[PDB]
Amino acid sequence: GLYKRPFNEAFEETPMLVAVLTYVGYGVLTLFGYLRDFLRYWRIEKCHHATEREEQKDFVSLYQDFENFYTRNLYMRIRDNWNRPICSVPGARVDIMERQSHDYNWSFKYTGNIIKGVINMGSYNYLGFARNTGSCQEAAAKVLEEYGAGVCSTRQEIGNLDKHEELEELVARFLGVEAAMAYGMGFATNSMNIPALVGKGCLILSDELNHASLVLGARLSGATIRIFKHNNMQSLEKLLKDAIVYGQPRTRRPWKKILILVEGIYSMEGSIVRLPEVIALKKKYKAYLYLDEAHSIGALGPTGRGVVEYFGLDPEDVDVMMGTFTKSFGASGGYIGGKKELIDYLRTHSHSAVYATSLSPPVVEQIITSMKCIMGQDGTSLGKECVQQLAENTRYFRRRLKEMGFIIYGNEDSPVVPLMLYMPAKIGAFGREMLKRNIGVVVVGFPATPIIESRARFCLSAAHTKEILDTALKEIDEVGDLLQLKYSRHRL
Amino acid sequence: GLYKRPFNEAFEETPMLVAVLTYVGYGVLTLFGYLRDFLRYWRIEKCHHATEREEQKDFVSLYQDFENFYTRNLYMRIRDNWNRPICSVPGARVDIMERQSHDYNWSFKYTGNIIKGVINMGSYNYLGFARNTGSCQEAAAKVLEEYGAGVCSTRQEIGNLDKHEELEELVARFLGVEAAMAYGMGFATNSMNIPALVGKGCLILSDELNHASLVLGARLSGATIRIFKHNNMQSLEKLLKDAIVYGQPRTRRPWKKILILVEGIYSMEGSIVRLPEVIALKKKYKAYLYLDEAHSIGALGPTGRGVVEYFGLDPEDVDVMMGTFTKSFGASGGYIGGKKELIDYLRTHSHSAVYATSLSPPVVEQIITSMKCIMGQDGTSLGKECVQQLAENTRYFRRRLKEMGFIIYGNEDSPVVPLMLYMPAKIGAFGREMLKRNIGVVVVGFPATPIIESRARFCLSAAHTKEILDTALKEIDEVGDLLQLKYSRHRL
Amino acid sequence: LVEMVQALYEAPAYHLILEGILILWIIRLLFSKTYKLQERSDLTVKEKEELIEEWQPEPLVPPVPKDHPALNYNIVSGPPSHKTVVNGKECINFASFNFLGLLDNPRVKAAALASLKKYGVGTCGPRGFYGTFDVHLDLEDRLAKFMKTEEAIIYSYGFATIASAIPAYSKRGDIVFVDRAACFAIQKGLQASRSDIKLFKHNDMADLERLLKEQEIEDQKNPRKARVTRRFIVVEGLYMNTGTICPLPELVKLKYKYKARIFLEESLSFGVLGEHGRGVTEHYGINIDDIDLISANMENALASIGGFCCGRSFVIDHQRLSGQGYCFSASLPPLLAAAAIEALNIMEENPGIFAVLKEKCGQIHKALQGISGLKVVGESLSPAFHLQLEESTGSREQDVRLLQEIVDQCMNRSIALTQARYLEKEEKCLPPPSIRVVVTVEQTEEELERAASTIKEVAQAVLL
Repeated sequence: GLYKRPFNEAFEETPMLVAVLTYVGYGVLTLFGYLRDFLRYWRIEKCHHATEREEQKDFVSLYQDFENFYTRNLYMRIRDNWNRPICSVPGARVDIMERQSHDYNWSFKYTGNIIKGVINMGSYNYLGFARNTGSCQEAAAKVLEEYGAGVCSTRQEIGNLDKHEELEELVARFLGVEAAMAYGMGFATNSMNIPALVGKGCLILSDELNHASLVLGARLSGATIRIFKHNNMQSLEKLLKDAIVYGQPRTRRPWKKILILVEGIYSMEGSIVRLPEVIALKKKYKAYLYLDEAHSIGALGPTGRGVVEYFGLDPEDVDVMMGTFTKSFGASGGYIGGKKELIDYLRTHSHSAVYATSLSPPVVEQIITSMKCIMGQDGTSLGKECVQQLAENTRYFRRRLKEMGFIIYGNEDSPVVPLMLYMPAKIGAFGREMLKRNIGVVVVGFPATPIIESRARFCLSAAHTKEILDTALKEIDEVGDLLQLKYSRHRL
Repeated sequence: GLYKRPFNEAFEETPMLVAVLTYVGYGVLTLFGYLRDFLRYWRIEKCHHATEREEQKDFVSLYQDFENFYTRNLYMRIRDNWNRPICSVPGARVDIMERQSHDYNWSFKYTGNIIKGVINMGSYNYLGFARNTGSCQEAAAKVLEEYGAGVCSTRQEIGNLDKHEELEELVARFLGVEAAMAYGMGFATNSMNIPALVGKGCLILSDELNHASLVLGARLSGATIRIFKHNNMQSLEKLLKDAIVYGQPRTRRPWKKILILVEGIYSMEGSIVRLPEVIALKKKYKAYLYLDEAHSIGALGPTGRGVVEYFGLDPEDVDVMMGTFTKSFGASGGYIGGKKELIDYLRTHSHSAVYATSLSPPVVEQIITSMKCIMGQDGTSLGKECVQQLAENTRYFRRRLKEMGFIIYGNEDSPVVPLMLYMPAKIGAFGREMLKRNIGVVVVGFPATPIIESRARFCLSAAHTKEILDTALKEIDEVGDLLQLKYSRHRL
Repeated sequence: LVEMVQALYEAPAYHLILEGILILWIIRLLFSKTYKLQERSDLTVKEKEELIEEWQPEPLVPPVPKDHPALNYNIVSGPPSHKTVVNGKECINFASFNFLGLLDNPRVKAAALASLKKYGVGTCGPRGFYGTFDVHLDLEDRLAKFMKTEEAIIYSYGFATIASAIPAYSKRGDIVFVDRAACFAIQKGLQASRSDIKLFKHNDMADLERLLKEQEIEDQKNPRKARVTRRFIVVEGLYMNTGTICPLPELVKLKYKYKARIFLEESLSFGVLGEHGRGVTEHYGINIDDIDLISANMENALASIGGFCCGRSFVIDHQRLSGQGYCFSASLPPLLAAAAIEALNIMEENPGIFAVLKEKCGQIHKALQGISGLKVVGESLSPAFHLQLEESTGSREQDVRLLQEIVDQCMNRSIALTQARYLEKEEKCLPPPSIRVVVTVEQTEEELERAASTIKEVAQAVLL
């Protein structure tokens, strides 16, 4: 595998003192959670939770209490960060309805005040197509008027529609593959198409940081699942060699198939997959590749064709190309692209093709309009402008954050910036301080991430301008000084 | 496997006290051997051995001394039993040149007188074809006068003759197989035709008591060799099952082939192979069979057709049939019989076919004449009386020996009769006392056999009259009284 | 630290032994390299039977093409001799290894007939069990006297001679420096023993010196192992595949310089080289005692089945108890031994026949030189030499077919020739296809000139 352009990524290790203090904080939280559970058990303190009805007291308890431990003690203390209701279009500036709690986050009451002009770093738009007014909205309005919102049947039955065929051919031209199919949910795409490809007796080599949809799809199929380390091509080689030479585990018969599930951009880590190495290993060991391009289909690439354009590889090398329209194009949906035989087999044997409702007509219209805008069928210079602006914003933001003294993960091209906080209290502190200064961010804690590594993620966009980035950087600098988040050894 | 006739064999276990006394004797011999080695080490006693030349004292010593331990300390003491020169045709009566030693068997010198009329129980002439005056000798002399003695080229080159083709046709008719091939050595048959059939990646299931030629042939080829217990059908079945199921050891792949090496009559033990069981398992598990018929090709069967005639089986069942003319037909040689494709492949791809000289011309004429005599093509009733006479001699000798109180191994229909002595000193004692009474026998000691089992083998013949058998039995009984060799609990 | 020692000495014994066993437990855990899962799975009986029924074995013999040349055997309608009859056509024998022409000597036939009347055809047993005749001892003594050595041992088959002599002395872990172009018998002998085989270039003492020096360096690495490792040099006096003699004096000097014994194969040179026909040692004048073991067979020059090995008693007496082809096989028939003894007597009587063979080999080697499409491979002193293709095609099959076409054309012209045969898959260094030419004291000068002219014209016609 050869890299035409340099491939740079930095994952700085945690300072040891910060690790020790992290463990001190988690131990304190655990002890006080145990004490609170003891008090709640003997009814010494009133419990603010619902209970099973009287006529069902004899039934076995529906839940196990110990499973909800981290929900009651850690999550509930900082619940106010998440599930923030917005009441406007999720553009560069979003309006958040203010809510306040007087019983420590157990219940929320909506204050009449409405925060306005909040810089939006949590929304997933990458080319800024989530606009209230535009050509896409007008086309979607026309299609909604003449068609109606939502179709009431399945694709195999009468529910199939001409707009869906138009969208499928447009996607096939966009990717560069022979054919493609469209689904009404990316989660549904993975969970409902992975079981069709592989069955009992096949192997699935899954990455260590894969999305929940891919894991669920692999689990629904009967294939054996082996997990390799994140972007360690040595580990991928080792598992591939062992699988080929050893055969099936109990009776050493040969595997029927080998399928490798990888992603374009990993959202939380921020890293980009080493595609050339994976393709080389696939060709050498005769495996199949399933590439998930939910994040990179619009963000990456000089023209925005995905990771395959970014690295320069041929799109016909990857066996299956999954993708999602939610992130970049601004409409919910999903798709799978590949050769015509694969697409015919999917149209024949696919769970969502047979049992689930197809896409809504206004959504497919807006996707068609956005994709034509990106390709350049409108004739406007737009589409290329969005990609250039997104790349410039990514480079500028990452450079400024790294030179300030913070710790940043991932590749330098990815528009996802996972700042590191490393401590449980600093999660809630950073979330509240950012919201107080009119910036919205997304923080992640322990049950999700490894214990030492807790992060706050910024999703850049082409809607953000230089003034907005300057303001956000100034506020981030002030708060990072306030909470002492500058753990970086090299720069500070 | 169905036995159309009763299958009787008795391998009585050794008396306990006899085993204890055997170990006492071997311990004494070992200790005195160590003492002798120490005495010779310091040159206190002059050694009667050859030493390396003075120019080569710097060279690393050619032999390791410990390997020759049992040669110097045990074999030399009773060396006079073996390597007994003879000066007559090895008929029922053979003439042995007499030798004496005054250096305790380190060096031998020949006295003038020769012992005459020694009853011969060591030679292999089962059907009594070793006669210097007979029709076969006339034919051999006639061919020797014309063709000359010896051919000076390989079969593939000008060394091929018409006599060899005639012999091959005769052998093919005799056995009943489609085709056969003839080689100039019985040892060479195995050693140079087993590697051709089976190569690396195959399995060779070998019996526990195979000849050295079969073991060497298996070792020369790269096949994996497993050993099953002697005529233990359970062990053979277990190894076949495990080999088919678990595959190759390092990489669990199916075996290319499975070959089973067995013999007709085992010489030293005296047992006859359980052919119907072996054939049934071979058919059941789709293996191949190699049957060594050196001892059973002339001795066994109503017409001396082999062991397959004795058991009534079909010759087409056994894949490869090796045989030797040395034992029964009275001329040195070997052969392999089977289907035509086997014989063509062996004629093309056999080591002795390409690199070694073919048979002598007088020897093939002697084989042809003897085999025609056994067939009945001569028309004389001679050659059919020989089989009846050998059967009667075997029955009489085995029954009379068993009713004296001796221990005898093997089947009731096997001409080779092992008589057990069980002690090291009794080996030399039996040999010397038998020669003193004008009977020649073959005594076998420890390193050849198990430690407790030291024996003396009698090879009966159709040349033995009843008077010779009675004289031998009377002398054997007297020596058994002298040495106390009757260790049978059932009879005495 | 002294106070700690005093307190420990004041401690009871059970406490200290418990702490010791705890330390042993700690060591065991720290050295528990293997990691276990406690996962055990056993196959179901139905699956085992399915595997049993599924497996299908390969056929015993692979399907053979009908175009293989070796499948067609030449049928000789009579004794193989001068003026033989091959394939029903009368021909002059230029293909059988009968140098001295003792196959048809009436004295040999008379001796064989007398011994046949005295003893019979078969010996009926190994040398240990009543298979030793007085003729065998007489022949062994005759060989020992003829070769000027202390002792000799006779085998009943030529291949087995060396294929069983080599493994007896060489064991696992030793070093053998064997020539590259050595016959198949030596190759199988070296495969039977498990020692490490080092191959050097054909008649290159530079490569032998280089390999010996490398082994000397490896010995300097580890003296203890080098104390118990033996080194042998296996060479052939007159090579079968190439037809070239070997340089003994350099080999002997390298032996005495690097402490490695020499095993000599003298199948072709036993009765053709030297003033009295004692082999390559007499031809070079090297002392007989320098070479440890000298092997040969009685089939080429002596015209009888068998083989032998000769040397000092120190090396020979081991083969009687360690040689497989000797311990576990029947002895040589008496008539063949008597024929060998009579042939030895004839050889010892008049030693000018070696000179006659030398001059005839010289004549034929000189005459053959000049073929456009064939090159002579060998030496002027060799009785058997090769004719190889000067310009080799891409594939071996076409080379073999051209050589066979030439051989058939020569056979129709009253000259009987054979082509050298090999196992293609097995041979280590596989020689190029060649036509084998053998010279005999029976063939006169005029027949040699006529044979040269015939092969010359046939080669010119076929190659053009």
